[PDB]
Amino acid sequence: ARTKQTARKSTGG
Amino acid sequence: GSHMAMAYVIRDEWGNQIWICPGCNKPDDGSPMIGCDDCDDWYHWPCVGIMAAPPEEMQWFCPKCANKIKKDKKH
Ligand SMILES: [Zn+2]
Ligand SMILES: [Zn+2]
Repeated sequence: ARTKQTARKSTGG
Repeated sequence: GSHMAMAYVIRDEWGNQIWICPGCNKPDDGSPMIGCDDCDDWYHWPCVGIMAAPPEEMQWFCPKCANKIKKDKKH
């Protein structure tokens, strides 16, 4: 379960 | 060439892969997405029923893949 957010700004992560 | 990406993936103007969630047909907004452990497709969390990130150690299969698996009663 590969979870990732394509974010250049994320809160917490 | 027609070979681009006949799947739920597009490229942006810079050339990054933007995954499209086959769940809603919406692209990634920079959102937490989950990849299946079989098809490696990328769905959004609220689109498959994920709310918190599971580890890569734990496997997960989407409604596509987990269905063929079935998860039969026999174990
Ligand atoms: Zn979605
Ligand atoms: Zn799958």
